[PDB]
Amino acid sequence: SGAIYVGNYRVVNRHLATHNDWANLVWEDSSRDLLVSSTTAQGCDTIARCDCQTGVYYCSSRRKHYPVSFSKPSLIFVEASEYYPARYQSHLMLAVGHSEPGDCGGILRCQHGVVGIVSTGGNGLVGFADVRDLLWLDEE
Ligand SMILES: Cn1nc(C(=O)NCc2c[nH]cn2)c2ccccc21
Ligand SMILES: [Zn+2]
Repeated sequence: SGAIYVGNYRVVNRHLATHNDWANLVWEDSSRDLLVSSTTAQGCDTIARCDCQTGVYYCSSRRKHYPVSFSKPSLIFVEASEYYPARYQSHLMLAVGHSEPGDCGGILRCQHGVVGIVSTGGNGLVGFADVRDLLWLDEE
């Protein structure tokens, strides 16, 4: 579980979005596993606006924060899961590290701020959904 709170926006994995998130939908993309809903209260996270490939992510199945190197956002084939069939996932970055299904929502961050959230995993790799291209997240 896990979310990003920026301005009047809440960023979650689309597969973990609640009834409330759907009733207050701003934007969603199934191919990216991302959903953004509106909030009453203002959030304090800052989104990074950079091309960084080094950072740290949170892993709840180990209660630990891990430093990792990751690939740039890309269109990647992903095996079937409990939430999606086997398909190409877009705007996805990969790193070598531990992850389990319940780790989804854990934040990946760099020196500039939030880079993205845990979305895929398996065979000793962890996949993160990028949010650095969504410029509108800190606008309006
Ligand atoms: C971190 N992690 N997440 C999942 C998962 O089920 N994500 C849902 C999802 C998103 N896109 C396609 N399927 C997983 C499974 C096995 C091991 C690690 C894992
Ligand atoms: Zn950065």
